[PDB]
Amino acid sequence: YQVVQPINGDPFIGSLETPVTSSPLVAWYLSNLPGYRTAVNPLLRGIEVGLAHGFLLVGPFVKAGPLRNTEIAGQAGSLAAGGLVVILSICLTIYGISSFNEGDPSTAPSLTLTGRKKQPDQLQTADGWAKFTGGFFFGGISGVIWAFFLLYVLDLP
Amino acid sequence: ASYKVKLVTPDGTQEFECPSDVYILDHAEEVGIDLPYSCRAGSCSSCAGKVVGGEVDQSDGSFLDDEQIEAGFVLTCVAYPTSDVVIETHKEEDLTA
Amino acid sequence: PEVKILVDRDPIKTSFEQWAKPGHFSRTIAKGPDTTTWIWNLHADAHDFDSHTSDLEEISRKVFSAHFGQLSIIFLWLSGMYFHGARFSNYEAWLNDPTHIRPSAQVVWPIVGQEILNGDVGGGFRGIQITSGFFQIWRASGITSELQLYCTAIGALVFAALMLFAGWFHYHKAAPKLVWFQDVESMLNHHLAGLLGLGSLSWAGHQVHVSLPINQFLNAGVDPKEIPLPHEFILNRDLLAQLYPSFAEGATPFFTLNWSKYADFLTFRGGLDPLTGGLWLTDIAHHHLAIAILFLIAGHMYRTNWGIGHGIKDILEAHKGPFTGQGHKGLYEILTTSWHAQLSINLAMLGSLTIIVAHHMYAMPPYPYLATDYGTQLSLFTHHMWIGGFLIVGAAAHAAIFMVRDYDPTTRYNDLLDRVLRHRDAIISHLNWVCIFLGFHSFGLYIHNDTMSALGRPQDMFSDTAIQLQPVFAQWIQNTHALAPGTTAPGATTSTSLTWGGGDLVSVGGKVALLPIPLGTADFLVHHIHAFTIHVTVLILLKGVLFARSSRLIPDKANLGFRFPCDGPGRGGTCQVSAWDHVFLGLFWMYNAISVVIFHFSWKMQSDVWGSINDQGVVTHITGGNFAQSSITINGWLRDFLWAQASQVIQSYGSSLSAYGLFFLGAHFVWAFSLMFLFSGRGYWQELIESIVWAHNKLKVAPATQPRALSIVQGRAVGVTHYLLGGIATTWAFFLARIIAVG
Amino acid sequence: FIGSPTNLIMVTSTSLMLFAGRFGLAPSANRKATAGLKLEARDSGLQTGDPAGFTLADTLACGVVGHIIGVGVVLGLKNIG
Amino acid sequence: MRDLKTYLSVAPVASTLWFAALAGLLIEINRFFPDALTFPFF
Amino acid sequence: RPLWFASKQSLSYLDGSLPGDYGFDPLGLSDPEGTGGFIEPRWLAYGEVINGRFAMLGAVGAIAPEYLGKVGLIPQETALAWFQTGVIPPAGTYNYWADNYTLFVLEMALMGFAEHRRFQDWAKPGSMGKQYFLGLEKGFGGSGNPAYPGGPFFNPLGFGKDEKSLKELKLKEVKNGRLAMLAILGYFIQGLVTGVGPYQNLLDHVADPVNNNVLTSLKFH
Ligand code: CLA
Ligand code: CLA
Ligand code: CLA
Ligand SMILES: CC1=C[C@H](O)CC(C)(C)[C@H]1/C=C/C(C)=C/C=C/C(C)=C/C=C/C=C(C)/C=C/C=C(C)/C=C/C1=C(C)C[C@H](O)CC1(C)C
Ligand code: SF4
Ligand code: FES
Ligand SMILES: [Ca+2]
Repeated sequence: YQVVQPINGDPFIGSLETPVTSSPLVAWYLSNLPGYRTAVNPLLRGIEVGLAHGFLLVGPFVKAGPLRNTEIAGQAGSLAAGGLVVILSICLTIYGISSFNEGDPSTAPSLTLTGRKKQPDQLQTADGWAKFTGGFFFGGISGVIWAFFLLYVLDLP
Repeated sequence: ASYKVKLVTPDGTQEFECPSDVYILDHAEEVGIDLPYSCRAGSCSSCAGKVVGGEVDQSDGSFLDDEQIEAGFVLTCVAYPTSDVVIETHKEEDLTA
Repeated sequence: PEVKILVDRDPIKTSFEQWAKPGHFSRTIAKGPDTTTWIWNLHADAHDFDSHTSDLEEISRKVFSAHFGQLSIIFLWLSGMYFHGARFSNYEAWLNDPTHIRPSAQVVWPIVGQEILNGDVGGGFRGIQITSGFFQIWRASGITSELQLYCTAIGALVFAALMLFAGWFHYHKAAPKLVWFQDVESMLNHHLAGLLGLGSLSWAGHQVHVSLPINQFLNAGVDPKEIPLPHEFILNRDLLAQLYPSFAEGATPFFTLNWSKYADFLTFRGGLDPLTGGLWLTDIAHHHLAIAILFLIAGHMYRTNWGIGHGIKDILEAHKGPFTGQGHKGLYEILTTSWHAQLSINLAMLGSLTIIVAHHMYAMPPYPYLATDYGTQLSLFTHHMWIGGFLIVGAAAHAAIFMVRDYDPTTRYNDLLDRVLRHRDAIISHLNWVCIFLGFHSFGLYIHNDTMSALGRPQDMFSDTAIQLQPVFAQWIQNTHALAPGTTAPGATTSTSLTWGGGDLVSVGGKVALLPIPLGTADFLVHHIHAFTIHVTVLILLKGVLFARSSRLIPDKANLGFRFPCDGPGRGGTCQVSAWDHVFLGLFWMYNAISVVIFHFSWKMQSDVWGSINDQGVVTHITGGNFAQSSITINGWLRDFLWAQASQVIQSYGSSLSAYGLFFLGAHFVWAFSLMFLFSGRGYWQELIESIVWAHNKLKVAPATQPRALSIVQGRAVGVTHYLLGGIATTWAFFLARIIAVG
Repeated sequence: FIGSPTNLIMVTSTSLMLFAGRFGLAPSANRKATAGLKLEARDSGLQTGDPAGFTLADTLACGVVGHIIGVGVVLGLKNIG
Repeated sequence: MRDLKTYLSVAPVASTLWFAALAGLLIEINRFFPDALTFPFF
Repeated sequence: RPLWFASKQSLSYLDGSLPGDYGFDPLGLSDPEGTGGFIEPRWLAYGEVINGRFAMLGAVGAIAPEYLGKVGLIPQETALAWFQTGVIPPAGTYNYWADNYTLFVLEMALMGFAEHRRFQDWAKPGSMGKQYFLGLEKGFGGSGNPAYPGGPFFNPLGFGKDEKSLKELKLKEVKNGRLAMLAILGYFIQGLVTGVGPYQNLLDHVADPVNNNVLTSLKFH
């Protein structure tokens, strides 16, 4: 018995299968994430994305920036995370602008892991990428807002 | 010195005399038994051949396998005939394999 | 099957005819020169044995006798050291007062005013102060007169002639055959139990009978001439029993198993000798006894001729699992047919060992009066770090040579090698990533610190005063090493070293031998810099080894050899794809890493370890202790280390340290001279040589061996050689002048 | 030295290891242990005279092992009680 | 012995000997006439 | 043919033509496979012969004085051990008619004259009975076999003019030589460990066995 096998029995594709890339727990997990929910509206997935990442990007700008000890300005450093959200969503927008055109199908793969046809993932559109952009951005700014809302003392403010 | 040379050839087998300080090719050029050459510089395999007896000086020979000089093949145009030799001509491809 | 001696008689005949025909070994060189390139090739391929021929027997015979030649050379160098200690030295006066006389075993002739280099080293003597630490070894050996040094010089000369004769003999008269060399089990059994076991047993013997009593007498205060000769201690034993009562029972315990009764001179103390600043000799003798026992037992593992033992093939074949397929099956066939695989493993291990030796010898000083001799300590640490780095890089060179010339899955297939070859892409990807991440988070902190210190924002720095990064695990481990003696080591009294802690400080002659070394934010930063440099060097060398045969860019690279310039300017340009070029690039990065290591050690020791102590007990360090607060920015390294400590070497003109001032500048020159070879290419040079040759032809003075420009690979090699020489020699002069001047 | 002290301990130790090595129950010159579970057979070529194929090499090996093991447990017991 | 005479005339050995002799000559000259900045004779 | 610790490797080449051939070679030194310098088996047999001969001589000589130190008018100043006659000056020396260094040079000169010629017989068998040597050449012809040269000199009495003769005598010779070699090794390590002399040691053991061997492991000096 051996644990590593070529990807789907094809030993001439440039990859392998491991307990890291093809494992039931990892497969199910990575499947149930927004980026891998193919049959779902781009905007909902983007919403999840922006929520989680604004909330996460709150902490570091607060606890490490130049005014970390000045607290007449320490907590309101969420301005910075809002600005970072704005900047990388501008970047999302220009990436989608350059990578796609509406009058062209979505470049995603049409086959699945076993050899059945799928309806190409629409996130790789121009339309749906702009939709996902709006979703991520909405979520990012309001997630910044949410994690700034919880200023109540917990364990480490 | 000027040992006698023997060359099997599709034309037959002929002998010519020629000093040891010379290359075989110009010496078959002297008496006039035509042989195939391209380079005259020891950097191709048109003048290739193998030996029946004796052995030929291959000091100034190059572009050869680290074996082509230990199992028979020789380039006629950069070769000094140290002995009364007996050699082959038109031997490029069974050398080319 | 069985093990025996196997030899041929008179394989090659002693003659001079091959000396007069240069390049006899290679058919291409033998033909003779047309151009000057010949002369270079003649030297570059001189010791490439497995390229002169195809036969493994011949390569092994050549290797064996070449090893004998190297040993003869080493013996001659030892003979010189002992003769110079005996004849042109102040060793006896230093033996009389070690903490005032600075050692010196080289004098110069008065030829052009150079006698100024014969400086006042104390003791009625004028010469060059040496830093190899030989006086400390000779004192730890028991040597007390120059007659013993003469005797050892003569013995070493004899041994050198013997080695040279054996080198001639095993190549020309009695040359062993391949089956003799290819017996690795008997070889390992002999080197483990015979060379290392019997060696350290014999040495433990010498320490028990000579070094221990003579050093006891010397530390008691006795005049080094009124001490008995060593052999007296062997003839009359009451002399020994006066210093160690246990020598009265005399081997009755060793049999009665009451080894306790030897606790006289076989101890387990730990810590330093507070009289000489070195390890207890009664600890070193006991150590060597234990090591000899361990090795003598370990040299009885492998089966040779009597059934009992272990077959290496069996051990390797037994190990395999579900992640590695069949692994270790097929490594015995490989490790017995290629010299390059063996050389790579051996070089890797010996380089790592040398680095470990550097650390352990600074931290637990073995010789007496070495810890307070600061120049010798600096010299030894630095020397051994450089040697270790070089050997580790050679390991990569010969792994690459094995991959290009010897690896062959058609006749010698191993699974593990094949699997690593089959995921090299992921390997190199992850290593690349971790080096980038490690470089951002260590050097980046320095850049942040410099910018915060220049912007008048020191409260935003990464330091002990503003934002602390304490190495908790290192502090935790040395705290565990402090509490060890008595809790997890009930048999020890003091702990292994004084750097662990416990508040114990050792002084000698008003100087500091050792004390606890403090770890802080600066130590954290420096260590992550070190991890960064080692990871980068590894990336370069391992990329060179793993892709030595083929790539996505050049799919038949193994057919171009191990050392080739390129595969042309196409495909975008393919300069330096060979594995030789990867070794060439890794040498620069090894230089970088080792240089930073020796700078970190040199500044840290002066700042928090070395110095002078007062009778009241207030330690004044050589530098003021400024490593904790100035090492955290780059400006502090440029200002407080380089600029401030180069003063000694830029002010030595007119003194006896002026040779260091001359070598400083010469080394800068050689370094800058290499950049010309590194930054240019040979096309320009050959075209310039064209016109110079014209000028010579104009006067019927042109040479017949046509001058050429150097090879592409030779250009790279000359460049890296002069770069390394220049840089290392600059640091050599700086260190030696600085450390000798202050003390 | 001989009496009832170290003598008893070391003698019984080396004696039991020799008794093991002669018979089975232990790797030996004519016995190759596979992985610590069982033993195979092998004629080492070295001729002996003992009916059980007990070589001098075997005797030396098991004697050294008896001495190592006896020295170990002697020093232990006399260092703890 | 003839082969030795040839070998001794190979380039590195010949240059080694030539320069060692030259070095001895200049060394002895400077040991006899030290610190010369000019031609003090004529 | 009794065998001692023989093996299928040693018992291959040890057929039996040699005296005292017991098939004992647990290290395989006589194996003729890969033979070179000073490992050739003929030289090893010759070396055993010469070692044993010199050992008989030296082992009887190193004990003779201190035995005649006890019986007769033999003066005790000329009754020393074998280690306190000058062999190890840090252990006792004497004042002969020469220096002990002039003695070394002169003894080396005489033994050079002897041993160079014995070797030259080994190397080119039959060389020495050809060049002039003031006479003294008619007797140094040889017998084809190095270790048994014969002649008018090395065999005056004419022992063993047949084959059984020579084989039986050769066996006894090599066996006694081995015994004396063992004895000399014992001399060395006894005279170190107890440090008194082999005859005195024997006479100190014949009385009581209380201090036979393990007693002296205290190694006084
Ligand atoms: C050349 C122009 C420039 C300017 C004007 C600034 C200005 C500033 N830098 Mg900056 N920097 C620059 C170049 C510049 N930087 C470059 C080239 C580098 C690379 C070396 C850096 C790297 C750098 C670092 C690492 C940091 C700064 C920080 C800061 C802020 C410190 C003062 C402060 O605390 O403000 C007040 C505190 C605030 C949080 C103000 C936030 C600004 C608004 C609210 C963000 C809104 C963004 C908006 C939605 C859209 C973004 C831009 C848009 C107009 C396109 C300040 C506003 C520090 C900082 O504060 O991090 C944010 C800090 O961490 N800079
Ligand atoms: C107890 C046995 C013994 C000992 C002590 C050694 C010792 C050594 N071997 Mg060796 N070897 C042995 C058995 C032994 N070997 C066996 C059984 C085999 C296979 C059959 C080999 C095959 C082998 C190879 C292929 C090589 C060595 C090498 C070396 C040297 C390693 C470098 C070094 O550390 O130098 C340390 C230096 C010293 C300790 C200085 C003292 C030197 C003493 C006198 C060495 C004498 C030991 C030697 C076995 C004497 C036998 C010669 C005798 C017949 C006259 C070293 C001196 C390397 C070598 O030959 O370098 C020349 C090497 O290439 N050995
Ligand atoms: C046990 C150590 C060891 C051994 C036995 C070998 C053996 C060998 N190596 Mg190797 N190597 C080693 C260590 C070792 N190496 C280390 C530590 C490195 C890292 C630097 C390398 C890197 C290396 C490379 C890159 C190559 C080899 C190659 C070779 C082969 C040919 C070497 C040769 O003859 O070139 C000839 C030797 C010279 C021309 C001498 C060079 C002189 C140097 C450059 C000057 C040094 C300056 C000096 C120290 C001080 C200045 C003095 C001056 C001012 C007067 C040979 C089998 C070559 C090969 O092709 O393998 C098949 C190859 O190219 N090695
Ligand atoms: C068989 C084998 C094989 C296997 O395989 C392995 C093994 C086991 C190893 C082996 C071996 C074994 C052994 C035992 C060996 C040994 C030998 C010997 C002992 C010799 C001696 C040998 C010996 C010898 C020569 C000796 C000699 C001696 C002499 C002369 C003496 C002299 C002297 C005298 C008189 C006296 C004086 O006063 C001194 C002197 C001067 C000193
Ligand atoms: S010749 Fe030089 S520049 Fe051109 S491809 Fe090769 S290495 Fe590069
Ligand atoms: S013509 Fe091609 S080799 Fe002479
Ligand atoms: Ca042999």
